[PDB]
Amino acid sequence: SSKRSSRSVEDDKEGHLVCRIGDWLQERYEIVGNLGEGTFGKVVECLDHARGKSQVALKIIRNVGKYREAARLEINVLKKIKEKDKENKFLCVLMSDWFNFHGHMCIAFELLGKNTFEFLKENNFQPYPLPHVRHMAYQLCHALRFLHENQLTHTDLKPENILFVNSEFETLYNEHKSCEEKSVKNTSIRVADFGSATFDHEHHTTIVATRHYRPPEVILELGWAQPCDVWSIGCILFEYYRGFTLFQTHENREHLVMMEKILGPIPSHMIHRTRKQKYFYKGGLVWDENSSDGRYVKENCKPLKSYMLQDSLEHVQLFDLMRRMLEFDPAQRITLAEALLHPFFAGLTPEERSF
Ligand SMILES: CC(C)(C)c1ccc(C(=O)Nc2cn3cc(-c4cn[nH]c4)ccc3n2)cn1
Repeated sequence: SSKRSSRSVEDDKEGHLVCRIGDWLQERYEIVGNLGEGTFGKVVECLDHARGKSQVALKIIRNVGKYREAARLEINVLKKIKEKDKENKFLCVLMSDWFNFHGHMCIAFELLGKNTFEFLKENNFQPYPLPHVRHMAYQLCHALRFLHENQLTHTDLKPENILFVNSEFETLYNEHKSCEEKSVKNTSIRVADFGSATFDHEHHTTIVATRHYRPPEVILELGWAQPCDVWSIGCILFEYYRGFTLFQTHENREHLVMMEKILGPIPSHMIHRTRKQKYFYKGGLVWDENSSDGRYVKENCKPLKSYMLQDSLEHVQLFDLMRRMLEFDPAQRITLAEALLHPFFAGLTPEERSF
């Protein structure tokens, strides 16, 4: 029952709210499922009884100062998004509620489906069809162009943070002894997890983004802003298109070498300005071509265009846009306002353009 459950409360020794499916918060939210967990706290599915038993994802943050403070910044970002998107058309998760529950910052969102990584994984890493890549690309450019116009940078764009509104799939094939081939029915997406998002005027965390989606200006500690997100989007599109990461690495020097092999030479001014001088000698990346890693990189990391699966116009257009997103110099990198005008998006329907 709502009133009794909501007042009966304790934490565990790590500052997690002790709760289970069936518990209530705010005499309003009934926990009905688990959605995920991290060092931050937990995400639970709730029914929102004050809004017709509608389904929400509720983030319950640990009772630890560092996480509480971080969550307040996240709420500030979500408030701005909500203030600026009155028609719910810019595709960034809209926070439906937030509150402090006995020290636990709680943030409610309308419930979405599987994220784009999980869907890819459940499709045995077989890639999204080009029209799906195109529609998702358009939506990402649209969403982040909006964020960028509001002096915000997401900083942690990755397939895990892009969620389908509805992840129901169709089966294309299911042959004996092979994985089922699946396609999502509706490619409408939302950008989630504003827990790292930063306003222009705020302290900028130095090392942002998840490895694979991290731009060279971040690795080289040259300062970052909105172009960071554009690089991440380019990496995401490649991964949607091929099903594997563009930069499968876990170390800076190797990562930079991969960038050079795939994209061309790093601009000398970026090398001249980086405090990460140890990665370079006489202006060039330190790299042994003949080592085990040298061989993996030489055999696996080829010029970007080599990864095209077809030679037709729409594929060429995708790769042109991707290369513009993957410009080394963040000052030269395409902006999302410009990306939305790219000819790759001529291939959309007057339907895929409705948000
Ligand atoms: C039925 C099945 C296909 C198994 C299913 C249903 C729901 C989910 C799910 O996980 N839904 C889900 C997670 N969410 C996280 C946020 C969020 C925003 N910022 N941070 C975190 C917002 C909405 C949101 N919805 C996954 N699978």
